[PDB]
Amino acid sequence: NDIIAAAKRMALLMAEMSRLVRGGSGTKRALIQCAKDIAKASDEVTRLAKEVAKQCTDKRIRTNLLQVCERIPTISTQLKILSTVKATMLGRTNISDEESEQATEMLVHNAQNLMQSVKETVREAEAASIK
Amino acid sequence: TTALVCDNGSGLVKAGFAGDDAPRAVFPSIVGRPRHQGVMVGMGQKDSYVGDEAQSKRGILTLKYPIEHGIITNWDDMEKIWHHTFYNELRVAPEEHPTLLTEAPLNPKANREKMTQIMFETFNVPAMYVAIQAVLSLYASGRTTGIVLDSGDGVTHNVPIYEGYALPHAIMRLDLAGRDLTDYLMKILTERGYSFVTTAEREIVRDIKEKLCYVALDFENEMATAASSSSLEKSYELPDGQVITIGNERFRCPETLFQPSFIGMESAGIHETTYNSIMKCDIDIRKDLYANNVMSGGTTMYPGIADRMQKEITALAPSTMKIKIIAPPERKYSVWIGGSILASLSTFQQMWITKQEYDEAGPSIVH
Amino acid sequence: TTALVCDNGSGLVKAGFAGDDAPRAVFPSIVGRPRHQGVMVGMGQKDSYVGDEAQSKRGILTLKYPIEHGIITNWDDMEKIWHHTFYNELRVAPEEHPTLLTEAPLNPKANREKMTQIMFETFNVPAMYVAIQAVLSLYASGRTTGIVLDSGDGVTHNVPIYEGYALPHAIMRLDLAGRDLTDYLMKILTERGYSFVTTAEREIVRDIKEKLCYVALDFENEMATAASSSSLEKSYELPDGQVITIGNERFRCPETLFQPSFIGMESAGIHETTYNSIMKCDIDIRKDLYANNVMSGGTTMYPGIADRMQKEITALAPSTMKIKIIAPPERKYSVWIGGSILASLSTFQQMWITKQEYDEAGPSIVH
Ligand SMILES: Nc1ncnc2c1ncn2[C@@H]1O[C@H](COP(=O)(O)OP(=O)(O)O)[C@@H](O)[C@H]1O
Ligand SMILES: Nc1ncnc2c1ncn2[C@@H]1O[C@H](COP(=O)(O)OP(=O)(O)O)[C@@H](O)[C@H]1O
Ligand SMILES: [Mg+2]
Ligand SMILES: [Mg+2]
Repeated sequence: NDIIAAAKRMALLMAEMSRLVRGGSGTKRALIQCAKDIAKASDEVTRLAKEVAKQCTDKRIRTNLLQVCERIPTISTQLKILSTVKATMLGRTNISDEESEQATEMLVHNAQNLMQSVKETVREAEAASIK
Repeated sequence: TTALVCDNGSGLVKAGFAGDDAPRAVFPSIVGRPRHQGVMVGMGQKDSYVGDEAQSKRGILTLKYPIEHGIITNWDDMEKIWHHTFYNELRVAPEEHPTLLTEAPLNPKANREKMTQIMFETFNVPAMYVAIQAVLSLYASGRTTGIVLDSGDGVTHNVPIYEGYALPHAIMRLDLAGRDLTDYLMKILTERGYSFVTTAEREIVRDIKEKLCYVALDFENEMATAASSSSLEKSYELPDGQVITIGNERFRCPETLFQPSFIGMESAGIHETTYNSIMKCDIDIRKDLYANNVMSGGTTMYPGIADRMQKEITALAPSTMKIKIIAPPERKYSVWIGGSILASLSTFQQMWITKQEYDEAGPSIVH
Repeated sequence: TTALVCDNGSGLVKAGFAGDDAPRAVFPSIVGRPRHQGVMVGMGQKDSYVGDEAQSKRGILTLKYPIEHGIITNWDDMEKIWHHTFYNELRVAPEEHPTLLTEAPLNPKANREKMTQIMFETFNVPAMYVAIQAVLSLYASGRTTGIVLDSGDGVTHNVPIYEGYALPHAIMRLDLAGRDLTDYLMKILTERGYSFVTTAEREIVRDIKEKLCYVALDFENEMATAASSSSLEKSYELPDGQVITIGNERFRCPETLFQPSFIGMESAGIHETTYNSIMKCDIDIRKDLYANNVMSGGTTMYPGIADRMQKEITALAPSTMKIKIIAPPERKYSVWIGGSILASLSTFQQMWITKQEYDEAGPSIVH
């Protein structure tokens, strides 16, 4: 089941992202690449969720699956943008530690919202696989 | 293999396969559509949110229970409860298991028919049985004699049963409890400035109906001792940081089950409907209905019962007639632990309604 | 090729194509006619100078901000703003690509219609959409919930959004900041013996609002330490070399946004207007408007906030309530970094006002 495979891949990347955000200035390039890799996996979940929805035999489950998966593009796009912002704050000539910490908290929060939407997408995908 | 015990709760629908221990899924059944407009874009939101998530995301919806006075308001929302629950919670297809559904003891026709009929054509179930929630609470309480109390928001009942037959000439249905007790609690916390005038916000009141409220042992002396300086008032904390202090009303609200004068409804109290149903049965049987008074439902988990209920019956009852009140642990799941015993039993597998027999026979099989 | 995000700033109009870094063209909206007689005899100069040239030639012009009280003076100067940005800065025609335009959260009708209508007939864009500046700042903030503060010279706003619905009854419009902070700064800079009452020269005052002003942690105690013999004065330099020494007034001017009594106007401060929007929303949501407080606009980039804002709110807020008010760097471009995410996404490619619908149905259902 390639949605479950993508979701487990995303979880392993999110475990690596968790390790990277606890580091110092040395995790800068790794953190940007991790976010890029997570966004690539989220696009695969969205593509597969639409395909599973097409193959499903009930309008209601299909509608719910389309509703939840359509937020994944906007949140994954915000993760890519917020990663560019955080990149320009790391190593900046004058920047506050409190502002850096709040940017990290926002980035983790956005990742948590993306993961929660994918978690709900998995629940509806499991339900869609019945019919 | 194993059948499914699915209880069509008053509250508080319960679902789990047959046995062994406690229900796998319990949920409040509420649907709420979003009254406000979306600006995040997509829309990316569900058309109506079911529970649990409609109790984790309140105040942006208008919560509507699908069951109103023990009858389904529309099967359009009900079928959606069922579909959501079976598919994205339990993760089961209704065609895999013969099922067990529940109803109320005294309820309007064609509520059990329309249910059975729609559920067979929509979900394509292979076999079904429909049991009343009260009868199942006997098996859960390990007995076959006694008057059974299935008390939920918003229909309570008082059904007398004697080893091992039902007495039809003494059956009582009260619509007095429990959502009207919720609505009354909301009116007397509004009386101390704690405003909860909207449908969704009423749910928080229902949670405060669980924990803070209790049954007084003696009303008149608790009213006296409430006027005394030492506190019976408790300070609650609210999601926006607010502190709510309730005290006098705290023991008044559950007492309503004995005293319907608080509501302003004429319907007789549980005290008197218990007594008046026993004293409508034949003389010899009355002997064994006493001391087999069996409670059930989540609404009987209050402190101060059963020895208020006991003392009130013992005060009206004849001389040296002993009353014991049968209280199971964790009464909210009593009905479900009942259902598990029924659908698992042999030889009663052939007293189910199976799809092939049902096609020729029609809904005349149900009743 | 790609769509174009042009943000109708209060200040400070901002323009740049869809993504990926920072705006291409920014200027402080000023148009200025030449107020002195010519002796160059061609004459060979612009009829009225726009920015940057109207910020390069102060003292020979009369600067006129074309947007005041959040509404534009005339579309005769506004079209000239647009024409200059698209043609002699960006080097583009809107005929090639759909645009994205912005407006204010609360303004008079039919000024968004008239804008949309004039821009379709003059510049002949094939599709358009008009977004409020606050909603776009959600995308930029990385959040799906929170109260959005878009504060520019001269209209600030307070819009609450909850996952991800708008809360209509709680939206607050303050005309309190920022051109009135500029005007107040000019009256207490008059206290240090320099003349700034003239229209062009008012821009120099605005620049001293950017760099020099700072927000005190507590007014009464910063006033205490001002009385000390240890200096609190900072030396500013004026364009022809003059030295202005401001100290006390430096923290007096921003304090105005907490205390409107300094202006002598009657509207309530950011302090109470923050609270009053939360306390007109339903109980369950009130928890999560807290800690998702997002500031925006260039006028909020003082380092004395957010821990002033924190200390003021934390004093009025209930006990043990989550408070996180720290805002993103570079708030002046927040809206634009928002706009880029929106107009690039599907499904909302199909939520633009198309030319075919504009011709057939006019500016129906714009807001
Ligand atoms: N500790 C408690 N004290 C009082 N009421 C309770 C308690 N726990 C649960 N309840 C009530 O139990 C109700 C649910 O009753 P339930 O047993 O589900 O009815 P039913 O048997 O008919 O399905 C809820 O509405 C709730 O108010
Ligand atoms: N460092 C700063 N401190 C305070 N004010 C600033 C600073 N930098 C810019 N500003 C102010 O920001 C204003 C522009 O706000 P802006 O964000 O453009 O409003 P808007 O979002 O509504 O277009 C200017 O008028 C300027 O005075
Ligand atoms: Mg019940
Ligand atoms: Mg703005």
